[PDB]
Amino acid sequence: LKYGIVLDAGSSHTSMFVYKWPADKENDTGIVGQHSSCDVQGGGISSYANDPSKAGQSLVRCLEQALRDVPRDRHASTPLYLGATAGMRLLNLTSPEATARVLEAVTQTLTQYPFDFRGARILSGQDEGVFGWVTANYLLENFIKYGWVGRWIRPRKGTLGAMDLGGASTQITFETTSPSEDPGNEVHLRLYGQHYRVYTHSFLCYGRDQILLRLLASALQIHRFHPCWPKGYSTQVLLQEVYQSPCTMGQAIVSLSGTSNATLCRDLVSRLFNISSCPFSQCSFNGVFQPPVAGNFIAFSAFYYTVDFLTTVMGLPVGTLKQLEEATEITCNQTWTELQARVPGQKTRLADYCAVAMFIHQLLSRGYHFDERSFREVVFQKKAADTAVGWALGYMLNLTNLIPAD
Ligand SMILES: Cc1cccc(Nc2cc(S(=O)(=O)O)c(N)c3c2C(=O)c2ccccc2C3=O)c1
Ligand SMILES: Cc1cccc(Nc2cc(S(=O)(=O)O)c(N)c3c2C(=O)c2ccccc2C3=O)c1
Repeated sequence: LKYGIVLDAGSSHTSMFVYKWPADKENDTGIVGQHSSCDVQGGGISSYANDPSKAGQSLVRCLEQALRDVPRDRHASTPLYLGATAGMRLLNLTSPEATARVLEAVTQTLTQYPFDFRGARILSGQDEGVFGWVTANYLLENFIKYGWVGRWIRPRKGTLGAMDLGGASTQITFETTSPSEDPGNEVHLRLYGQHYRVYTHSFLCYGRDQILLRLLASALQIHRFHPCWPKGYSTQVLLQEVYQSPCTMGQAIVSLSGTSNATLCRDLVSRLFNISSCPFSQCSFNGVFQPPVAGNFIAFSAFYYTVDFLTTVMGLPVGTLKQLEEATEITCNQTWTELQARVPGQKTRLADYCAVAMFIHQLLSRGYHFDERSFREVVFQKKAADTAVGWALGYMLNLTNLIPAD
């Protein structure tokens, strides 16, 4: 066996994945798998914008684990990559000098481990979307030519669309037969001798944590209470946090209480999605071109954990867009004490499930224009073939050249 390590440096958390695969048949689809993982304590690497040495340091404990997870005599030969995403893209736009110091610091730390360190890079929004789509379809074996002599399956095996909700952006990516009307959104992949025409778009500032900060700025402007927070919940909002984000530009402490108002929560949320103009033949939102969604989809990262809160803790079905919608209202309408009565556990972000759940439902119906028919093909899943679904694997597979173009 051979191994490979990806550090996924997301906006509010760094994650380490160690993959494993047989040396003797490494170019087969679905072959590479997750061997182990590690979660870094504390915030994402961009959080150390003002103390960049701490960013390299935050990675030590997990690096120590990778030394135990990867057998000694293969350290030398095992590639190590760090890919950073929207938090670092944001930090790049507000402070490119701090961004480069952060990446130098992490580079510092990584290059002294005995792995074949190949670089710390910021993924574009296209890469992020595209690599999650690769990951899903690789692990679920959709690049296989199905059938046998001469009863081949016709047409080609359909692929899975991917929706990825991270902390500072969200991505949608799917195979499409519609003409491209924007080349920024056009993707062409060559995988195992096949051509895949793919749409992808990353919405910056539309990740779960940035959505919550924008909701908090608008709740403060319009209401001076938070309709998405539960009645009997209140906190000290630090205006520094709210208004320092590049995502709220265009909006020190204030007490703020929840009111469990689903309709007004839905009003705040729906304001995130500008649908008033479209210079293309069709749009998702904010004037962005998007062809009609089609095929099966997998929705992962924070889509999964929020839906699992609804189905598990709230005990509600989310099989249809409408059950999804009713699940969000019922959650938003709970008081703080009603939430606690369901014995949900020590969830530090319990007050925000309603907002995130409402954001997801708006994003899918008002933003991406799923309806009942097309949402029937969405599954909420975080793992496939015991591997975390995200952009990490497809990234490593592309840098390591494990997928043949032919
Ligand atoms: C790396 C890893 C592996 C297994 C579980 C987790 N926990 C999580 C990992 C992610 S991740 O950023 O998509 O990885 C994530 N987005 C979440 C979690 C969570 O555990 C989680 C728990 C409760 C509410 C929301 C989340 C959540 O959004 C993280
Ligand atoms: C609702 C909401 C809003 C903003 C961020 C989160 N993220 C989280 C919320 C919880 S919670 O304590 O169960 O509330 C939580 N346990 C986690 C997360 C996470 O985001 C997370 C990310 C990566 C690894 C682990 C976690 C995680 O354990 C959840």
